[PDB]
Amino acid sequence: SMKEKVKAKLVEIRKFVPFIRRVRIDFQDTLSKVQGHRLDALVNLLDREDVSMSSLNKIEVIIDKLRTRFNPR
Amino acid sequence: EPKIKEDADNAMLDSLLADPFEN
Repeated sequence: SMKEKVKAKLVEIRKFVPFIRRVRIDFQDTLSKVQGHRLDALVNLLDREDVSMSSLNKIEVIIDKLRTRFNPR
Repeated sequence: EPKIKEDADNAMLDSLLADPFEN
């Protein structure tokens, strides 16, 4: 059943992918080069279905952080 | 093998976790 959980957490988190893709571009200049890479790696990650729930929890924290560092509030 | 894949995802995410994105 916790696979039906992972599937549902993933469907929900994907709502933030436009904001991650937008950050990577709108801050292309003031971002590290490897920071651009990982934001890209994270957006790809969210295309797959075989993500573990612990990975999903980290992404949840990663996305809270981005929302707070860029265009906050 | 799923350990190798799970590990690659986690190492990558640990690198975004640790980055404060100091702005």
